[PDB]
Amino acid sequence: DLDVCAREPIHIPGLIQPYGVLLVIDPADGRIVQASTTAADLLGVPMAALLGMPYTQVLTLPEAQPFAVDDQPQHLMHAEVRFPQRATPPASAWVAAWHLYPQQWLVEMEPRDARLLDVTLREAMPLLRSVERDPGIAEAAVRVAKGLRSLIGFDRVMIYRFDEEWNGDIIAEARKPELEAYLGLHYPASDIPAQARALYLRNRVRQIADVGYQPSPIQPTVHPQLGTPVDLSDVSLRSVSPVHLEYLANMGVTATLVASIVVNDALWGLISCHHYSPHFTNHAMRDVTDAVARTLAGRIGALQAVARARLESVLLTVREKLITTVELLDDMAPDLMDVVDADGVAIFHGNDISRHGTTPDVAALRRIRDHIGALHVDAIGEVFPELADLAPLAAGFIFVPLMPQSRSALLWTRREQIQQIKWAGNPQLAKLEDIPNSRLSPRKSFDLWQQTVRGRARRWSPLHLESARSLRVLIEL
Ligand SMILES: */C=C\C1=C(C)C(=O)N/C1=C\C1=NC(=C\c2[nH]c(/C=C3/NC(=O)C(C=C)=C3C)c(C)c2CCC(=O)O)/C(CCC(=O)O)=C1C
Repeated sequence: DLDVCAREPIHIPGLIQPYGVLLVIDPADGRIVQASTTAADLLGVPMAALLGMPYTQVLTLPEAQPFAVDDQPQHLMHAEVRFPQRATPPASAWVAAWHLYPQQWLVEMEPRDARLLDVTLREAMPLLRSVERDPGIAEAAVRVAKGLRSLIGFDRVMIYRFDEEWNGDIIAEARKPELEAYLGLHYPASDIPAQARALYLRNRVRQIADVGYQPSPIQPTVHPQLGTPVDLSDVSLRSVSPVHLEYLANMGVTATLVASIVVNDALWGLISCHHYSPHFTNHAMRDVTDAVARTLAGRIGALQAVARARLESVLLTVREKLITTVELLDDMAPDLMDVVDADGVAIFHGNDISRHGTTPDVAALRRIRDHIGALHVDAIGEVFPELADLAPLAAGFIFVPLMPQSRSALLWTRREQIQQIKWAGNPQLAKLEDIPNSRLSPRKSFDLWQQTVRGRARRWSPLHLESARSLRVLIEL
């Protein structure tokens, strides 16, 4: 636990959420080799009798039928399923999705609905058509948060943006006014382990119908003929870590819905819904949620392309203007904070400094210059702690000396991460409090992040690094 949990095999818990049923089927004979404890009361045949039974004898599949797959798996959408054995039919109608692998067929089934009416795309359409014509990622993120809360009735809807090192920042939130506010909160990467993110990208939408469900074990835990656990990696019924259930129980959240914000086949952030009352999200709502997640991800990517095209163009102007210095570079200094975005820029001439953005004094910058293709840092004190007192304003730099002839040089800076916290947007954030007797909480998470990012810049160092360094190579003129 705690450090061991960071590498938990969450894809193979041999447990599922009891709102559903899972059967593991042998593609050859078609026999149910393994099944959830839940399979007995639904299919109406005892668990022992059910194991080794050809799936044909226990469930009628009107719409889609399973088939032998050769290489890559095929995942069939949730379709009508009926149970030929059971005397009295179930309360609600059931639906079934197949996960076809070469060695196994995994059938997962859950109720079509909670005796409830589905949201339609037709209903989601004004949201989708609007979240695509919104200027800026922020503005669209908040439209999604509100729209989704109203569309799929939820107590809280939160939009997260992951950073370079996988730390999360709640950028949008829409909630009950009687509820609190987590807008502006930043949590560390460790809060969502590498596999937890993986499985969020893989399944497009993850649900926890009731925190504090009594797990349904898969019996036998491992395949009788293959001896392996069940890879619930594609199974939405997959049980949740006792560590996330601990976490959510502390907040009183009793049901979640997490959709992926996938941009350029990468997990950009997450659309996360939180209910304080149990809430099963049927397949139809899940799909509509994914339709929303995709439209928001589609728009943030479109804006990201627009920004990237601008960054290449500002660089295109800088290189064509260097064909015609120091002040020649100083005039294009706000633009120099775009090609390689940064809080501030501080050109050096020899002792004369010129700060243009959010940069520390003039005395401070000189101290940095005298300490030092082109050197860069993420923590101004890890390389030398004599400059650790000026980690705010400049915690991360890119010192690119032009030549040893002229004492001319460039220094890009980025403020301490804790400075760029949107406290204005949600004043609750500072006066926020911990959960009484808990080892995991949102308030406790903010502080853990603060620790792992104290004295650390806003990460940076991507394509900006060599694009910045190119200018040193460009000095040969
Ligand atoms: C050992 C690792 C974990 C620690 C430590 C921990 O706190 N949770 C760990 C494992 C998992 N977290 C998962 C999902 C998840 N956790 C969070 C954490 C938060 N930090 C915050 O500040 C807040 C609120 C203010 C929260 C809720 C978040 C945001 C997520 C994403 C899901 C969600 O938004 O509700 C998971 C996956 C859960 C599963 O479905 O199995 C694991 C394993």
